Amino acid sequence: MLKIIIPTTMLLPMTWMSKHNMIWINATVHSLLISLISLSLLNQLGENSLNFSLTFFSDSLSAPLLVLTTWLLPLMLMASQSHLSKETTTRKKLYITMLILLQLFLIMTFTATELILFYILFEATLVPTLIIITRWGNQTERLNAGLYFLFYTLAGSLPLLVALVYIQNTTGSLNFLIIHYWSHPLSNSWSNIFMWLACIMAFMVKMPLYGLHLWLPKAHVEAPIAGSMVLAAVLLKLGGYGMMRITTILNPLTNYMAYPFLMLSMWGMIMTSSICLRQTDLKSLIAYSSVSHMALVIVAIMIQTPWSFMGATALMIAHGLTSSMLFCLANTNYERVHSRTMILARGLQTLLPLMATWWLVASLTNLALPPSINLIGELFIITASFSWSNITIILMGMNMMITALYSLYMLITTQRGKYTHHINNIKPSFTRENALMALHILPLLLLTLNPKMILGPLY
Amino acid sequence: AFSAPAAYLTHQQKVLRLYKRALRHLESWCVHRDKYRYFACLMRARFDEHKNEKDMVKATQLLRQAEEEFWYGQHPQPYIFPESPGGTSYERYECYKVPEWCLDDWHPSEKAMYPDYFAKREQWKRLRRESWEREVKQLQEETPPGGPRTEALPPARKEGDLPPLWWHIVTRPRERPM
Amino acid sequence: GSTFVAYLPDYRMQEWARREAERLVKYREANGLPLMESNCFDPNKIQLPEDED
Amino acid sequence: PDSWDKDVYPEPPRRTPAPAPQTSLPNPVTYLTKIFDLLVDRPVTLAREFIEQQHAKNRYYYYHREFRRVPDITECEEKDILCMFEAEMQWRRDYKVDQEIVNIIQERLKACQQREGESYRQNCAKELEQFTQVSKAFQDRYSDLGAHYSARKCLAKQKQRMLAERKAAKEAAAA
Amino acid sequence: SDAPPLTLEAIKDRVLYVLKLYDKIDPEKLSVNSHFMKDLGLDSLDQVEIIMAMEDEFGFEIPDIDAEKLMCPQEIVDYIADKKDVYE
Amino acid sequence: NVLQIVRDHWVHILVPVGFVFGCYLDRRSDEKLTAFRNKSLLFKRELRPNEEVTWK
Amino acid sequence: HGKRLFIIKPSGFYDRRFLKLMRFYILLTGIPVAIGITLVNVFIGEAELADIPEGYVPEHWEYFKHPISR
Ligand SMILES: CCCCCCCCCCCCCCCCC[C@@H](O)O[C@H](CO[C@H](O)CCCCCCCCCCCCCCC)COP(=O)(O)OCC[N+](C)(C)C
Ligand SMILES: CCCCCCCCCCCCCCCCC[C@@H](O)O[C@H](CO[C@H](O)CCCCCCCCCCCCCCC)COP(=O)(O)OCC[N+](C)(C)C
Ligand SMILES: CCCCCCCC/C=C/CCCCCCCC(=O)OC[C@H](COP(=O)(O)OCCN)OC(=O)CCCCCCC/C=C/CCCCCCCC
Ligand SMILES: CCCCCCCCCCCC(=O)SCCNC(=O)CCNC(=O)[C@H](O)C(C)(C)COP(=O)(O)O
Repeated sequence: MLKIIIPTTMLLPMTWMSKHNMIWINATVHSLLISLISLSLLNQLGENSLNFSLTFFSDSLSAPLLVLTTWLLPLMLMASQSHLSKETTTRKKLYITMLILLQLFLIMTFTATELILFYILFEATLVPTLIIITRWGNQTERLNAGLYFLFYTLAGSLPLLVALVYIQNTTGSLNFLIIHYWSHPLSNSWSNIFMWLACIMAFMVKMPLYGLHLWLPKAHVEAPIAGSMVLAAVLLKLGGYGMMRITTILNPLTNYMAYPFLMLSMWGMIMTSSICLRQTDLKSLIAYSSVSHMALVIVAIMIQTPWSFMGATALMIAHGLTSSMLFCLANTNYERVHSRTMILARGLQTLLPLMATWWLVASLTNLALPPSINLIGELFIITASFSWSNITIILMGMNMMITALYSLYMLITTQRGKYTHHINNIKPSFTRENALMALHILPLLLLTLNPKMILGPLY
Repeated sequence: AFSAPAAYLTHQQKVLRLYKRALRHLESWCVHRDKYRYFACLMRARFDEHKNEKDMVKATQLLRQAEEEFWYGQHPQPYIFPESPGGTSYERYECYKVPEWCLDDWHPSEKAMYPDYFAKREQWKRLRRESWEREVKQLQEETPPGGPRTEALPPARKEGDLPPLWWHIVTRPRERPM
Repeated sequence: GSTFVAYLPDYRMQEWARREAERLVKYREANGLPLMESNCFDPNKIQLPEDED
Repeated sequence: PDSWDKDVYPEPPRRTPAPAPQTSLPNPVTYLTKIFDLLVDRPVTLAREFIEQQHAKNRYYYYHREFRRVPDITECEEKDILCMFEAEMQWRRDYKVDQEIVNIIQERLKACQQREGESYRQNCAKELEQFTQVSKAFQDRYSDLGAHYSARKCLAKQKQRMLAERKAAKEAAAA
Repeated sequence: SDAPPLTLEAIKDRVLYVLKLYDKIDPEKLSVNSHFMKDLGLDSLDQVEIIMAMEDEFGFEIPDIDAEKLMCPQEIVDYIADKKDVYE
Repeated sequence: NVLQIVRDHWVHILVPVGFVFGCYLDRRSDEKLTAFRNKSLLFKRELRPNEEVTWK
Repeated sequence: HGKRLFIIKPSGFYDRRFLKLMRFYILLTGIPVAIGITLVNVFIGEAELADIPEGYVPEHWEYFKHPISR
């Protein structure tokens, strides 16, 4: 596993010893090369796992997430290259350093044979994101957004550390392999109920759950484009990965325990999809769509059936790519308009046709159009929920309809109609932005040819 | 659409507008030309009966009462011209209406084609730059103190002057650009 | 990378499983055995606890 | 074709009728299929022969992997991790094999339903009963394990089922 | 479409045609610049009927605000030319 | 020009050196988990006439 | 008729340039890959299943069918 980690570490001296006008070129090239290196991990077995050593292992749940995390960095660099133009070399190098550290923490988090190491890296990812949000942020509310993002996470995760150390004191090991082979039932007891809550709520807050989703609109709206990309694409999937990893110890307690969460998510997807209909902001709308998708992923994980797990993995990957693309499009609009409100700049299809095509493709893939992997996860989760209960479909049905609505709403408000007469600084779209959208969208349509590559270990 | 609106509508403006709406809706009701002509003349004759009435209160009583009758028999699906705000081709060609300043963003290889057009455009830009600087002062001196009362603009009064705020009225894209 | 992912070797053992099932069914049909058994493990090597209730 | 075994995927002899032209009018189907043969089948056939002689000029073989039998979870100590690992791997392989078996039976059923056409309800009762039996067997072994399934959970399910069966048999005998 | 590019001459010709088929006006007395209220002694209702005829002749309808302040055939032609973007 | 483009392009070599070093470290860490080599019940095999270890 | 009027439209030069560049690079790498795959399939590929000889143990990459996979 070090064949990926060591180049990521070497990214830092290379960036800091780079010539003042060659940081972006060097960083993008080596990030793409590291991504290519990460592709080797995809060739998984139907057997246990790819246990490299005592510290790191690979799994077909971990491999797609690792590949996506590696692939995201060149896109984030290309997106950040624009608005950091009037900035000193030292601070640009610091920004690139923070992105590299975030990638390194995520890579070590996703392998993480041991749960305490997983927790340490899972919370280590918090510092670079907080600094990126609160330092290179435009508005004055970035401080409040950073405070919300930090404290929601820590309030959720502090009981998790106590639960983990207690579990190691009783069982004797926190290793994933040992835990899976030596799993024993949890008696329905008050202490076991609170242990379940402590083990689950930390990953529930980061999805986030409908009750605890407030930090996310603030963090997404106030963060720069790279911050929004990394939050929507990878950082939200940490909770799902943690739940899928930790749920094994929880049974048979999960069935009784799951109802409050199942109801919250099934109603919160409807609530957030409906909130998307009445929004005056692109970034907030994308954030609420992300909340709805992750609520569906929560439902899938809580049902805890094979089809549920495959659907959850596919939906996580597809949502990461789609939400990153949507945030990139919104940022391209914002860098021209400087308002970040949908109703101001209108009729952009007439002025920017190719960018309108990119908008259409992104909205279609957010809409879960078949045979895209978005709908693959959608349908697997829906079928698993129907087997769980024949009434869930009704809610699911509403969700699908509402989703389509706001997606096309976002496509119609900004691209169709008549262009605002006063705005005249809408310059032709650059090659960099078109390349960014192409690199976002091509992997989805390539992955729909090989869905099993992202369907997880239960395939 | 071109002229500025008024602070209100007089009684005669209201009766003329009611006459227009009623005649259009009767034409919608009467598909054939002879039937429409007969009923339109009958309606015109009925309308002219109260023409010399002088009582303002009576005048208010007239037309408003007619408006209720018009609303009752208003032909729920009236005829609308295709390009009218209710027509089937109201905004068909708004997607083809590209602003003029977009030409300022063309690549030089594109501006190599159509050189005479861009030369004339440069002359237009020079004229606009001079005329706007004149127009700012002209409108500042001609506007009434405390702000304008009616959104109508004065014409040019000197020899070399141009109409104030003319650039975006003269440079409309077209009705049917493509 | 797409070409590499497309031509990844069968470490998931799908054709291996297909051939194993083919040979297994070929043998079972001939013997007259009833396909797949209900019990995943042989009952003779499972020692149940006697109730005596 | 020799590429696949005829016994694993049985097929009827496929009797077909003879052309019986009741009229002297030349039908378009025969002339159309002859011109199709001449314009399509021959060039494809010659291309295939060239590719086949190209393949024969270079020849190599690959061998199906064989696996030994390892003691299962019932011959494993309560905390001895090595044998539990081996038994879990063996159980997962057997689970994959059973999935492929059910796939083969479903393929047989679909092929029968399409092949016998309109009388599929009568002429595919054998395949329907075969699939019912294999589905009954498969469902008993793995239906309620869910995610994080394991050999121990399957063994516990089998034990619960077999105690239920033993109690039912004892009660029926002692009824 | 296949619509001929109508010009100012065609517009004015059709305007005067419609006005001459208006029997309330004797054709030999009207002119291009002839007023409606005073030069022809026409009622305001007659003017709005003229607007009706124009709208039914050119296939488009003029807004009431602009229509109610059109008193000459020449200015009507100018307005309709501005609406249709007529070159010559 | 050699000895001049090096002072500006030396940084490029670092990522590949890290990759080869990580591969070497992965093999070296692998070398410490050989306690069960050619001892698994599923793969007990008799060594070839010129073979010392089943895998390296 | 010589009534050719000027059509005002946004500059499509950059979009066409980006599309041409993307096509050029994608083809630049895919055409050699496609040619190589076709040559491998026609000349070398499609190994056929055999039986393991007695006393011989196969290597790990000899259990696959496609030459590129091996
Ligand atoms: C705010 C946004 C969302 C945040 C997250 C919300 C999700 C967390 C909520 C936790 C779900 C329920 C917790 C405990 C459930 C236990 C089952 C119970 O409800 O049912 C009965 C329990 O009866 C009563 O519920 C007893 C508990 C009553 C006291 C709990 C407070 C009720 C409302 C408080 C909600 C506030 C939550 C947030 C706190 C900050 C069953 O009776 P009994 O057989 O006897 O007990 C069985 C359990 N045994 C076997 C261990 C003994
Ligand atoms: C512009 C207008 C169109 C012009 C072009 C016209 C031509 C259109 C053709 C393009 C698509 C049309 C469909 C044709 C499909 C044929 C190719 C297909 O069959 O190959 C697929 C192969 O595709 C790959 O499987 C999927 C692509 C891999 C995706 C990985 C992403 C790339 C890495 C980049 C970073 C990742 C970011 C996201 C993180 C997860 C499926 O292969 P498979 O049936 O299985 O078996 C292959 C043969 N075997 C048995 C020998 C193995
Ligand atoms: C919103 C999250 C959901 C919150 C639901 C409940 C909220 C109200 C609780 C407030 C905090 C209560 C603190 C005290 C709880 C005591 C629980 C307890 O001690 O059980 C420990 C139990 C058994 O104790 P022993 O004595 O060792 O067993 C021997 C005899 N059987 O052992 C454990 O499992 C340790 C695990 C730590 C328990 C976690 C305590 C905190 C509450 C759980 C997390 C839920 C809140 C999460 C906050 C959400 C913010 C994002
Ligand atoms: C098919 C749908 C049915 C619709 C129902 C419609 C009902 C029609 C009956 C309404 C009866 C009336 O006349 S409504 C009675 C309103 N009061 C007056 O008319 C008093 C003074 N009239 C004016 O001032 C006019 O402008 C005039 C002098 C006519 C011209 O003016 P010009 O000289 O400035 O052109």
